[PDB]
Amino acid sequence: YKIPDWFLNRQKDVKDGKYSQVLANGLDNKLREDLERLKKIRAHRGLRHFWGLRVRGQHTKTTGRRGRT
Amino acid sequence: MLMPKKNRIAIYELLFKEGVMVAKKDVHMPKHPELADKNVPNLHVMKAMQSLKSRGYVKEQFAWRHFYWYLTNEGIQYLRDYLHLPPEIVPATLRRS
Amino acid sequence: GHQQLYWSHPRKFGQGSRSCRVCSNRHGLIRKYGLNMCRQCFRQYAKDIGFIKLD
Amino acid sequence: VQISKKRKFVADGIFKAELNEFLTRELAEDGYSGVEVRVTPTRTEIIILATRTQNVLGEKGRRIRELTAVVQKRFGFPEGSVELYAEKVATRGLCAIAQAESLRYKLLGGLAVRRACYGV
Amino acid sequence: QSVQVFGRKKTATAVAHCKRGNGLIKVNGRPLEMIEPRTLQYKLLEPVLLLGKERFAGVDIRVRVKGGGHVAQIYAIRQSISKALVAYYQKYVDEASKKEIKDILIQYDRTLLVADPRRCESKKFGGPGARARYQKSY
Amino acid sequence: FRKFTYRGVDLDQLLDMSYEQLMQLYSARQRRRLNRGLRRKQHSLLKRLRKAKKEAPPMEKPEVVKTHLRDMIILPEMVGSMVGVYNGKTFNQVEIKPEMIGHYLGEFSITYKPVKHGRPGIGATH
RNA sequence: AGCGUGUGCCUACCCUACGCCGGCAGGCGCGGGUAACCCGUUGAACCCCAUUCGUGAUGGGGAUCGGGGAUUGCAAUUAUUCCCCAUGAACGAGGAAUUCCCAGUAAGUGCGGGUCAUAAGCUUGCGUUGAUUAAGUCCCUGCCCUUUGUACACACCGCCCGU
RNA sequence: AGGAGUGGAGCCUGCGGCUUAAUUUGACUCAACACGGGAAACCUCACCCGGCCCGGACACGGACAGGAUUGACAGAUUGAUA
Repeated sequence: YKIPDWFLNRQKDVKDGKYSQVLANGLDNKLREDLERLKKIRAHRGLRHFWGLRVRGQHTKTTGRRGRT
Repeated sequence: MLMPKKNRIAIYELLFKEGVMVAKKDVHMPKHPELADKNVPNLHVMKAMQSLKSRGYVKEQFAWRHFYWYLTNEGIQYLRDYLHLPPEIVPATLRRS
Repeated sequence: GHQQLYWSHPRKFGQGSRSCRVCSNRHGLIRKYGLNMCRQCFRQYAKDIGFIKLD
Repeated sequence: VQISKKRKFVADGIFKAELNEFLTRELAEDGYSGVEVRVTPTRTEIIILATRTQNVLGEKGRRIRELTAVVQKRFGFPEGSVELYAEKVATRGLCAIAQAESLRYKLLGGLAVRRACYGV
Repeated sequence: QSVQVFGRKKTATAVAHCKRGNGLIKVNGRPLEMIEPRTLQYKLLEPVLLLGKERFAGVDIRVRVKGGGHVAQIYAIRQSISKALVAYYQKYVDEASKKEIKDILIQYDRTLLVADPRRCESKKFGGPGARARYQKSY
Repeated sequence: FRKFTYRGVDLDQLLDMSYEQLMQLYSARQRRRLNRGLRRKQHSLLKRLRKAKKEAPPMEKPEVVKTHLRDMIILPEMVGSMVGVYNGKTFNQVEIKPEMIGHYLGEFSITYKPVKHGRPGIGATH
C-alpha cells in the first residue's frame, strides 16, 4: 500500500535491509539488543546493554530490582 | 572604586540639578525603573549617585531595598566643603511656600 | 563586550535573576501573585498585605 | 496598565506594607502610630496618625514636603497626585506601636527597666 | 405566580415543569424500562400500577435531566415524581389525597427527602490525605 | 574477509549520491538534532576535523586533540574520521565506521564506576 | 470532576482555542483571555465495554529493552521530551524490627499550586472509586487529677556499695 | 479475641569516613536524615582537573605619560571565541 509502516516490529533495523524473513526463533530479546555493533563501538551505554545494566537508567538498589536480575 | 570620571562629572551635574532622590540598592544594574533616560547608561549613573551620597560624610535613610535621601544641612554643607559651588544655582528646595 | 555577551544564549531559567523585594535574598521566594518576597518576609508582612489565617 | 484583580490587590497590600515600614523607620522618633491610604478619583491621600505632629510636619511643612516627594518619586505616583497629611491619635495609651516606641525611648533615654515598664 | 422546585439530588437535577399536557410515560423522554445504563430502571413502574390510566391524562412534567452520577440522577427522579404528585394534588382537589399518596411514597422509602451529607474532607499537614500521616522514622 | 557494502548505496558524490536520505534509510538520534538550528562556536570541531583529515591521510591517525565540545553536526555520517574527545580527566577515542546514524557522539565515557566499598563492622550491617 | 492558575513597570520566561496533517500533544500561522467573559461543557482519561479467559501461568495483568515522527533545552548522557510488536516478571498475602489509620476515613486514582522554562518520583491542596475492622482497654508505649516511699534535686541516663 | 494498607511483586532522593578528583556547608531519639520551602550544568555551589578581573575614608613601604585589564577557530594550556 506504500504506507510508511509503523505497524511492524523493527523498522530501520540492522541485520536485514527490508522487512525480510529470517529463520529460527528463541532470539527476540537478542534481536532487540544487537550485540555486534554496540560491542564494536566501545560504548559505556554498550556496557549498559551488555552487562545487564540500565541503558536508560532506572534506579536499581532496592526498587528497580526487576530489570537486571 | 570601580568608577570612571566623565560619567562622574556628568553625575555631579545631575545631582546638582536634582539634589533629592530615592534610589534602589544595586551596583552593576543598568536597568532601574525610576531612574532611566538621563542621556547616559543607567549603570554608571545610578551607582555614581549612590557613591556620591555614600562617601562617608553624608547620611542616608534606607530599607526595603531603597535609598532615601533628603537634603539636610549636612548635604548642603558637604556640597560646600567638597564641590565648592555656592547654591546661587537655585536648587529645587527654595520653592513651595 | 557587553553587547557581544548579553542575551546571546538566553537565560530562560534564571534563578539569580530574582530576589526578595524586602531583604534582597534569593531563597524561599514567593512569586505567586507577584509578591516577590522570601517566605520569612512574607510571614512577617502577611497581615499588612491582607493575607489572614482563617483555617 | 492593565493588571489582574488578584495581582492588583496583592500589589496594593505590598505598597501599604512598604510605605508603613519606610515611614515607621523614618519617623518612629516622632511617635509614629499608623498609616492609612484612601484611593479616590484623582485623589490618593496618605494619612499618618502619630502622637506628636510638631516634627512630623516639621517647620513650614518641610518634613511633610520631603515625605510627599520621596513617596511620589519611589512609588511612581503622578506628580501632585498624592498628598499625605498627618493627624493626631486621640488615645495614645491604647496603641501598642506608640507605647512600645515610648518604652523603647524611655529605656534608651535612661531609666530602670522595671520603672519604665511599670510607668508604661 | 410560579412555584417550581423540580427534582434534584447530590449533583444531578430533573427540572420538572408541571403543567397540563400529554404527560406520557417517559424517563429522559425514553420508554419505561429502556435506559441505557440499565441499572435502576424499575423505580418508576411501581406507583402507576395502582391508580389507573385516567390519572396521568393531564399531567405534563417536562424534565431537563442533567447530571452525571447514578445515585444522584437516579433517586432524583423519585424525588421529582413525589413533588409532582404533591404539587398537583395540593393545588387541584385538596391536600388529603396528596397526604395519602405522599404517605405511601415517603413512608415507603425515607431517602427521597434526605440526601447523603457525606463529602470529601480536607487534607492536612504531614500526611498523604485527611487522616493518614507520613511514615515516622526513629 | 572482504568489504561489506553500505546498504548498496553510493557515496561517490557528497550530495547527489549520498545524504539524500535524511530519514528515508537513516534513523532518529540526530534526525532532528541537526535541524535544531545554528549558533556560534559550531564550525571549529569541523575545521579541526578537516585539518586532521587533509594533513593526515587515512590509515594514519592524526595528532592528539583534546576538547570537551559536545555539538550538533548537520551530518552524523563521518567515515575515516573520528572526534578524539577528552572527558572526565582522561582521553577517549572510538574506531569509527561508515555506519553511524542511530547513536550519539557522547555516550562512550564510563563515568559510573563502582565507587569505593568500605568494611562495615563493629555494629549491625543487615 | 473540583481546588485553582494564567500576559509589556527590569515578566520581550503567561494560559491557550482554531487552521499546520508524516498518525492526533506538535518547530508554522491566526485569534481569545489581566479572566463566572478565553483556555473551558478543562485537547492523544476513571471505574465500566460480547479484543474474553466456563478456570487461571491464557487473551489476564509489563521481564532489561529497538523503531515511526521528536513538545524544541547554553549540556540532558555527566536529572527535559511523547502509543505500540507477547522474547516471560518467585506473576495471586512476605527475616527479628517497626509506621499510619475509625466514613466519605484507609487504600486505589488522577488533576491543580509551590519550586519552574512545559520543569516532580517532593510537598501542598482538590476531586473521583470507595471499604475491612472497632464504639474497647490500660497488656505494651506514654500522658493526667490523688495517696504513698525515697539516702534523688545535675532530680533514676540519679545516688551509691565492695576486692 | 480487631484489622486495612506490606520497608521486598506496577518511575528516586536526603545523609553518615577514605579510589589520584564526588559521596559538595546546618540539623542526629521522639523534638536530624525530598528538612533548610535545599528539584545546585551558569547564576544563591563554596570537598571541581589549574585561576582573572577588584580595596579601600584611618598612621602606611615602592612618591605618576604606560606601572597592562575581559575578547585571534589557525603549528597551544590537561577542558574553556578571556
